[PDB]
Amino acid sequence: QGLGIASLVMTVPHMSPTHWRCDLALNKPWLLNVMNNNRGAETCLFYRSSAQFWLDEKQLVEAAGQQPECHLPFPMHLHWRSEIFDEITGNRLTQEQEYAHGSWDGQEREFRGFGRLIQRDTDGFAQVDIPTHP
Amino acid sequence: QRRIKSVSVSLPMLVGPYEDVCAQLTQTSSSYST
Repeated sequence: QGLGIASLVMTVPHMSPTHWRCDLALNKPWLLNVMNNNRGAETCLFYRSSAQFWLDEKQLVEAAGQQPECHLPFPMHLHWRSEIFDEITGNRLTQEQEYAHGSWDGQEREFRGFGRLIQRDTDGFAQVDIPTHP
Repeated sequence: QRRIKSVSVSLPMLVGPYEDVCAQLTQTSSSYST
């Protein structure tokens, strides 16, 4: 799945078809995914696999015909998106991030960051009077 | 000089578990009058 949490995978070499899987795990567990205060602050928090980001990168790399040297031999799994919703007014704030050239120490065997980081953001509005200009 | 001793074949393929692919090869003729 590249999901950073596994699925069951099997072959039954009896018939010509043989393979089967179960996606037992829908999300990686143990990630603090909602923050709230009873005053009226609340959040939806979102998280994504480095292997998935790299698949997007590799897709673009080969669209450029470039050579893959994004050396990062591990699917770390990382923050992707968050929404903050105002419990009172029902407006909200959208913020999202992306990153490229995940990086690794081939001698010390350790993480070395990303080559590039990107952020985007808008509110969402209870309001068309506000056109966002993201 | 060169003469054929033996031959074998290999097929990059996918096969059913118990699928016995069926095919055959034959020689029509050969040089050097063998």
